Amino acid sequence: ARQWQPDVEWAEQFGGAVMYPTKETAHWKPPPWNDVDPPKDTLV
Amino acid sequence: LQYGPLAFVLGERTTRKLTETSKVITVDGNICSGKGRLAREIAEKLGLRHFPEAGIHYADSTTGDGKPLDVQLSGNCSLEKFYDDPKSNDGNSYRLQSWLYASRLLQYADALEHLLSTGQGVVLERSIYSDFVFLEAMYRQGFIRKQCVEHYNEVKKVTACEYLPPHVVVYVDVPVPEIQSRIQKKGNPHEMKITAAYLQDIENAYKKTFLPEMSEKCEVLQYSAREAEDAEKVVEDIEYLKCDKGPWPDQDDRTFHRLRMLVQNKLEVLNYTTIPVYLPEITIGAHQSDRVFQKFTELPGRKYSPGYNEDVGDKWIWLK
Amino acid sequence: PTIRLQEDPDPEDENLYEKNPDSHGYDKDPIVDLWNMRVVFFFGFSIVLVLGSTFVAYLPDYRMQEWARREAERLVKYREANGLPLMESNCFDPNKIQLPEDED
Amino acid sequence: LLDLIWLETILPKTTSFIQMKMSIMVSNQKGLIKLYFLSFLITIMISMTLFNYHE
Amino acid sequence: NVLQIVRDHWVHILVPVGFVFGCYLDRRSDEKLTAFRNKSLLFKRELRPNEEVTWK
Amino acid sequence: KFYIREPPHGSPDWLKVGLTLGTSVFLWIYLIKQHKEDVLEYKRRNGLE
Amino acid sequence: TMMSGRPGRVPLQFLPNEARSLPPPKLTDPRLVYMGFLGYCSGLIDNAIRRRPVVSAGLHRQLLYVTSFVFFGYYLLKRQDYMYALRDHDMFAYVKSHPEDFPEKDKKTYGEILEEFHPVR
Amino acid sequence: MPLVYMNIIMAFAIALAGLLMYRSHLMSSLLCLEGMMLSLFIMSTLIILNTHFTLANMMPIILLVFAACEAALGLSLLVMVSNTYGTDYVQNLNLLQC
Amino acid sequence: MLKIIIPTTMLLPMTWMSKHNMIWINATVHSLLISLISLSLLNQLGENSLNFSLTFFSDSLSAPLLVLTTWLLPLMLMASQSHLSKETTTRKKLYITMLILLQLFLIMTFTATELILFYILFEATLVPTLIIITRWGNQTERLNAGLYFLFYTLAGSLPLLVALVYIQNTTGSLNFLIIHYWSHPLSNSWSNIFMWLACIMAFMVKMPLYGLHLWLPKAHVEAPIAGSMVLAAVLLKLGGYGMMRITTILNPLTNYMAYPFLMLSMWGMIMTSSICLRQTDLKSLIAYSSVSHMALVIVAIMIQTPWSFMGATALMIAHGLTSSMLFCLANTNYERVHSRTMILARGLQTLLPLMATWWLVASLTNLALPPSINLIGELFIITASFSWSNITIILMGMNMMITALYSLYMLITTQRGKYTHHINNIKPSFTRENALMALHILPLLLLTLNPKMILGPLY
Amino acid sequence: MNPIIYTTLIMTVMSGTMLVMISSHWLLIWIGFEMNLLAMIPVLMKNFNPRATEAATKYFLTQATASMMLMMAIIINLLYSGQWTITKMFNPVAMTMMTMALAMKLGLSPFHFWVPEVTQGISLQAGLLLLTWQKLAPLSVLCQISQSINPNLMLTMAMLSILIGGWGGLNQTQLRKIMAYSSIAHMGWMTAVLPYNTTMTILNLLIYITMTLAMFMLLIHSSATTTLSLSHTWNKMPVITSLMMVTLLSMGGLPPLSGFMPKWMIIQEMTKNESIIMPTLMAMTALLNLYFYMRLAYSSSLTMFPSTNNMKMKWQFEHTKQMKLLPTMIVLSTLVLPMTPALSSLN
Ligand SMILES: CCCCCCCCCCCCCCCCCC(=O)OC[C@H](COP(=O)([O-])OCC(O)COP(=O)([O-])OC[C@@H](COC(=O)CCCCCCCCCCCCCCCCC)OC(=O)CCCCCCCCCCCCCCCCC)OC(=O)CCCCCCCCCCCCCCCCC
Ligand SMILES: CCCCCCCCCCCCCCCCC[C@@H](O)O[C@H](CO[C@H](O)CCCCCCCCCCCCCCC)COP(=O)(O)OCC[N+](C)(C)C
Ligand SMILES: CCCCCCCCCCCCCCCCC[C@@H](O)O[C@H](CO[C@H](O)CCCCCCCCCCCCCCC)COP(=O)(O)OCC[N+](C)(C)C
Ligand SMILES: CCCCCCCCCCCCCCCCC[C@@H](O)O[C@H](CO[C@H](O)CCCCCCCCCCCCCCC)COP(=O)(O)OCC[N+](C)(C)C
Ligand SMILES: CCCCCCCC/C=C\CCCCCCCC(=O)O[C@H](COC(=O)CCCCCCC/C=C/CCCCCCCC)COP(=O)(O)OCCN
Ligand SMILES: Nc1ncnc2c1ncn2[C@@H]1O[C@H](COP(=O)(O)OP(=O)(O)O)[C@@H](O)[C@H]1O
Repeated sequence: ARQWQPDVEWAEQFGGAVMYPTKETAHWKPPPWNDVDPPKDTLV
Repeated sequence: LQYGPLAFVLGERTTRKLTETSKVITVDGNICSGKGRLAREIAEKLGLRHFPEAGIHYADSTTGDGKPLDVQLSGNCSLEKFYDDPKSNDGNSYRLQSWLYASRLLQYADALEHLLSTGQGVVLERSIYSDFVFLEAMYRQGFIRKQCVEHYNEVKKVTACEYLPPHVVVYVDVPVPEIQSRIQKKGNPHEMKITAAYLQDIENAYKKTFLPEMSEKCEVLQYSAREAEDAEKVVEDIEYLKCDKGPWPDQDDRTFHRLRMLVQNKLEVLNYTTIPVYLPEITIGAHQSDRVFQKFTELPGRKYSPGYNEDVGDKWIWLK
Repeated sequence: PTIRLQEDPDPEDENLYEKNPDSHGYDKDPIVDLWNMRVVFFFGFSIVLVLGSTFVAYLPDYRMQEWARREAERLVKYREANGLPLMESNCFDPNKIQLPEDED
Repeated sequence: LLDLIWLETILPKTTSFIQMKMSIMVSNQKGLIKLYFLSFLITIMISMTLFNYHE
Repeated sequence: NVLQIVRDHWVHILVPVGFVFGCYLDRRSDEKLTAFRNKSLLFKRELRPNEEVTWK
Repeated sequence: KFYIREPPHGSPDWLKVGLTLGTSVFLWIYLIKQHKEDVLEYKRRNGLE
Repeated sequence: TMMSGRPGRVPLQFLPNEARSLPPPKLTDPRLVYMGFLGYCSGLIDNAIRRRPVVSAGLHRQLLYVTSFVFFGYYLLKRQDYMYALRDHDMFAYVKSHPEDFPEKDKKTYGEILEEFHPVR
Repeated sequence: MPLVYMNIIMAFAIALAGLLMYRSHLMSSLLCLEGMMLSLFIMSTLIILNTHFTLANMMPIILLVFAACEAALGLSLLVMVSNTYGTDYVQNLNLLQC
Repeated sequence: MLKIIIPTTMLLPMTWMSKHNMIWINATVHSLLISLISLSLLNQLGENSLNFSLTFFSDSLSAPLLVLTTWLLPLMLMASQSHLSKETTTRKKLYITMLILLQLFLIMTFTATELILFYILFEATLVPTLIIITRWGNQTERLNAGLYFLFYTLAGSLPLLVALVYIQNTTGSLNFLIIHYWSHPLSNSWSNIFMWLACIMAFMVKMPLYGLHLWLPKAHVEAPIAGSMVLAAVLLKLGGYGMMRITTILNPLTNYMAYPFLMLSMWGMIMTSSICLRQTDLKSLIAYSSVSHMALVIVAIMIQTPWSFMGATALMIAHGLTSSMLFCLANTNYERVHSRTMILARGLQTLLPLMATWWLVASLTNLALPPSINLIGELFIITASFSWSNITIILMGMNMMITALYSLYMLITTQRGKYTHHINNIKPSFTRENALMALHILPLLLLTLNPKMILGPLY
Repeated sequence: MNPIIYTTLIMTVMSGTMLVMISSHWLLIWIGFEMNLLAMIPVLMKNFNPRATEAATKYFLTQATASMMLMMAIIINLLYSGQWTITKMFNPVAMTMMTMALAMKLGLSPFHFWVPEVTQGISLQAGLLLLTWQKLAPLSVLCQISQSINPNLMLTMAMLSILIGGWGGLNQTQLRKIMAYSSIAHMGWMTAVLPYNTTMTILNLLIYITMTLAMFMLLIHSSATTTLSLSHTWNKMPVITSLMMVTLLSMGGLPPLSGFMPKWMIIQEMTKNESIIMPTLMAMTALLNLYFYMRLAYSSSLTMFPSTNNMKMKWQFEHTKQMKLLPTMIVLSTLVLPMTPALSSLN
């Protein structure tokens, strides 16, 4: 009866790293919420 | 002049208002401990500003009128229902946990803003650095899932890294049987349903994780139930501390300016709380979101800006 | 939670005839409802429809069809009175037309 | 056969498929400046050889 | 009684005023196209001893 | 009511309103004077009036 | 390109002296009214964005918006008219000074020109 | 055109190709950038000396000045890259891939 | 003609300043007044147009379209005020604003005196319709329907803009009067062929031509009732207006360039008409009938005879009214049962007699019953096609036999038979719905009383 | 960063651009480019993280290579003609070198690869600066030497930029990369009409700068950098989302919005020459930019996405700092088309 609105399943297709996931870019990960990557614990 | 780059270029510096008595203090303890009264005594003895522990409706007290709003419009969670049915399938437990974490983050931002604007010290009854113990208490008892823990960890990692830890961490250690007896003597029926395992998990996470973590960057003053009543002893113990291990001595005017710009603009503070992570416990549908937002807009002093609401007595609107 | 969102349930339809047995299908408030019906009927059926049709039916003949009929009658009378073919296959006078002198 | 299959196939579906394939090809880069500057060198050489010769 | 009803139904005059303004603007626009007034080979007529323009 | 005093005062900022209205009035007067001056100048150049 | 280099042009004048020989745009010019409408829309959007009563929040600032837009639009219209007048003046002068490139052809009537006829059927 | 101009132009082209090719180190790319600056300076000096353009003699010097700036800039960036990874390898600079 | 344009721009702020419970009343009343005012444009001359100003003009082809648009706006408001009851006041005002902007753009489009302004308004009409469809639709197919509707139009319309600017550069003007008076024949060249295609294809897509029609069933079904009305009644006729305005310069190339389209228009006329025989969705059936009628209009415009143009104008007006009424009738049942399947609700004549007679009169008008204007236009087009070629009647005849075959079929499926047992939420028809049906159907009969007003300039 | 130092760096960037604009000497233009790059590098790195360092390094390398080619072109032009004035560029080889260097500075294809990554790697303010102010100087230099533009090379690069921007924008979920690809496509549109009329180039530049400023200021007001984070804005700022949708439609080029005017004028100017196929291809390619604009509008304004609980708290707090000229920029980005002839004030 009510107007259809997007749900979690619909919204999760816009939450990937890129659109149209492929074999090569399947292992890509979206950037961190704040654009600060974790510090690589480089041995000194 | 509202604080900003212009107020920093000319005049206003904050290192000239820090007077060595600021000493941001958080008083910490298990459930039903005398930490609140000790915090109040410390605040009124040291001349600091006391912050009552942030509850569900803390944000309602700092916006509009201080009166709290409806639970459906703010919070959407209750502690009584968590005590009654901690394993309810509606996701009340983690929703309450996340709302409480956001409230604590807001309170920490307000305390830091007051400290950096007036120089007066603050006392807190808890902080975002110690909220996680409750989260762990829910995880070990099966109240919440592991995905909720991961979401909490992500939000905490992206939020708490931008602030400074408190100078002094005060812990009131009360054993589990004693707090159980205090809860029995309290009189609230809902609190009587707290199992001993919950309090034991809180104490375990509190002793094994929080205190060791804060030892490397804060002054930790553990106490006991009997030592808490004599607050003069605690105060004079605080007056003879050496705040030399934390990141506070390494703060310049530029870092303080950045932090002061961050603590105001509460929208920036709360930005990363609502990240697009779709947990069923905290995700709200479009229809319910629209209905609740429309209801919130209908509140007497919430439709417009805090100076343009005619129906709460604001006059001269057309000339503003 | 075995669910995905905290979503409101789908509400059921509200029958306008329930609280208002004579509801006109316009609005929930009976007074605004009745006045909406009245203005729709008055400005649709009474004002635009009938008066507009009357205005259209009595529009002046700017299309010039009785004028064309009268002109045709006069021309036909004149040409029949003078024994003329009543219409020429040349729309224009050939004298005012300069054809090419040769096409070979 | 006509409306739901072939008329759909010719104009909109073929266009969408081609645009999606081209977008996937263009956008998916390794992110390494080595390949980018190799492409820059190739482009510079091509422009020098082709456009510059025909003055 | 006049004040409240006027403040409630002042919006009902916008469309009639708009129509009047449109008529006035049409008059102003078609008064700028008089370069051939009383100059047509089909309607060139002698001006009456009392009027000044064939049409306005 | 409001817990905080609503930094934008319940009475309008008379200074800001004052110079905003002042600059609006000044701009309008300057535009009128400029229009009159260009009208006169154009009439003078073309020998109309 | 075409008008960037012109003899006797001051670089950053924006309104040469010879532009004063042109009729100034009327204050009731429809383009000026549109600029005022744009200013009013800017004021309304300013009210809406800052969460204020859109129609009646700030009258002084809306008036400032409208008058600023009208003020800029007046000189913008003046410059536009001046540049179009310059274009027409240059085109007419170039046509006059090069008669052989713009010759007046012989006038032919439709009774002499033979247009092919294409029946519709 | 004499042979020395051709040699200088070939040196500039070689340095440009060396920059456009990346092996592992950013230091080598910065070296190629300074080589291009050196070749440009030599070409400009030869041209200005051959045709006795007296007032142009200062303009190579200014060129060198800005060369240092570029070099300085690069060095600063290189330091940060090392501080992030411990090596100046261009392979590490791939975060903006996704 | 600003006496009609300005009142719409005054509908805008009156709607935005009306109180919460009076928006529909004010909008309906003033839209009806505006339609009454616009009705004065029907007093057309017999030789030339009504040249109001340098930018606007009117002839006997655009005046009926303007009257149709101004009359359709109040009907759209009436049908929209039912399914938007729970909507907030701001979004209801936004919906009314969308409708008002659409009407204003259409009014300016039908009277633009030069081709670039007409094109600008013709594409400006896209934005309000797209917003309406993609914001107030019900199902999740509305996004794809809006995308199809937008891109089908734009892909065919951008080359039209290129051709228009090229034509203005070559000839010096794009004013319709100067274009007609200074018209010259088009040579048989590849460049001229592609110019013809660029000038024609945008209006072919807007009709839509059979083959490029796939956007119409998606757009007209997923759209709300007002969107469906404006799409079927007016927005489909923009292509016809553009074709009959721009075909003057395309001669004599059209004589051999209309051969493919005509075929696509004729055989497709059958194909779509057959689809309605096997449609399980009522709205899709109405959409495909619209496609077939518009293909007939394409044939009329392409063969380019005076009878063809008169029939095309009459058919455009009649189809707009009929499709609007049919969509409203289908939407009533949809609001009753919340499903678009035809065989779900059956035997509605027993429970809704007056709505049953509205269905009957709409179906009778759809299948071209004499002496309705539908039959006038269809028969004029058929006679013109028979003059064009004596074989066309065969296809024409086929279409007629199919048309009624589905029309009455729908009337039999929804209205006759026995009622579905489990459905018990069928309330008596409201006064608003009956008034909407009456205001749809009465102008049709009043127009067949005086049909010369909708026969175009060739009359 | 200290506010005084940041102001000094911004003023140095602006002064370098001004020096490029007001200089009649090739060496002074090169010096302006050098100063612009030198002061611009730290601005990208105001908020320190590995991604900002990555973006700064890539931008520095690209601009340094472009500067090298620009200086070599200047030197070759001096060698074949002892002229230091920015003029017809008497040598064709140096002219090609200058065209390629300026195209790489602007980000025209196939030198576009740096634009999406740098924009993604910096903040929204740095992205605004990079995508608005950094295009003025190379475009000014290109306009000044448009008479010797090789039509084949410039038109090929412009068409490649349009195609590549349209294709790349389809695959992007992050907003900064979408803005970068739209920037590349608009750069192609601007440079296509450059050899024919620089006034159209300036008009397109102004319209794009207005639209981009409005877009970036809207994205800063609603602190969203991804598609899903922008899907939450309707529950807090519905007016902002509506204005964002209208601005996106304007960028798409749909009339009667402002974005239609630059492409319409460019098409008319090209059709004044013969130039028929290229504007048609440009329009059917800008259809892709409109497509992903419409996808963003679907995700942000025309549908209501699910929200979170904590957003309730955000309902109680207003914006602390409001950006000025945002309403003016929105109005100029939407309701400007009727004032189209005013472009005569641009030549
Ligand atoms: C061509 C002819 C002319 C047309 C020109 C173009 C159109 C007009 C100009 C447009 C710009 C002007 C206004 C823009 C800012 C306004 C923003 C707004 O929200 O308004 C709220 C405001 C009401 O709010 P409120 O009263 O403060 O309290 C309610 C709360 O605000 C409640 O607040 P809220 O938070 O609850 O609101 C949430 C809502 C809020 O969302 C919105 O309202 C959308 C805002 C519009 C976007 C504007 C973008 C820029 C303009 C471009 C327009 C494009 C036109 C081209 C066609 C394409 C269409 C897109 O968002 C949603 O719910 C999401 C719904 C999704 C819908 C998607 C479609 C949106 C875009 C459509 C734009 C089309 C134009 C609309 C014009 C009017 C809009 C108010 O509306 C008004 O009152 C202003 C209307 C105009 C005032 C005129 C009054 C003057 C005096 C009247 C008499 C006239 C002269 C008398 C003298 C005669 C002698 C007697
Ligand atoms: C519920 C009960 C039902 C049964 C009871 C019925 C009651 C009696 C009805 C039966 C009588 C039938 C009528 C018989 C015909 C008489 C009317 C006729 O004479 O009028 C026609 C005229 O008809 C009107 O012209 C019809 C006008 C068309 C409708 C106007 C439009 C209204 C706006 C609505 C929006 C429409 C949008 C669509 C685009 C237009 C004739 O036209 P015409 O001979 O020449 O003009 C005569 C005047 N002259 C001689 C001076 C020239
Ligand atoms: C969406 C609209 C965006 C518009 C952008 C901002 C609008 C405000 C513009 C700010 C006005 C101040 C700028 C200059 C005023 C005084 C300085 C004066 O000297 O400028 C002279 C003349 O002023 C400027 O040249 C013209 C500025 C006018 C801008 C308005 C045109 C907008 C395009 C049409 C869209 C409709 C917009 C309607 C109003 C919003 C420069 O002459 P010149 O040295 O020889 O030019 C060198 C470059 N050339 C030759 C290649 C051109
Ligand atoms: C889904 C529905 C979409 C809409 C469909 C629209 C159809 C558009 C087609 C338009 C028809 C006319 C186009 C060509 C005109 C003549 C036809 C062709 O046979 O030309 C012959 C010439 O012989 C060869 O056929 C030449 C053309 C060969 C190349 C065309 C083949 C294209 C394949 C079909 C593709 C399907 C169209 C849709 C593409 C997306 C005629 O010989 P000739 O009298 O000497 O030349 C007359 C033209 N002149 C005078 C200008 C020179
Ligand atoms: C829903 C999808 C609909 C798709 C419709 C899109 C295709 C429309 C038909 C093609 C339109 C493009 C024509 C170009 C604009 C017309 C301008 C013109 O005709 O001028 C000609 C120029 O003519 C051309 O250059 C046309 C070239 C065509 C290039 C674009 C190709 C597009 C695809 C062509 C094949 C498909 C066409 C029909 C497809 C129908 C849809 C299925 C004369 O110019 P000059 O160079 O000066 O010549 C005279 C001096 N010697
Ligand atoms: N992060 C949290 N999760 C769940 N419950 C909490 C959390 N923080 C505080 N509470 C609840 O708030 C109640 C009051 O806290 P407490 O300080 O222990 O009592 P009091 O204010 O009397 O000293 C307690 O019942 C505690 O369980």
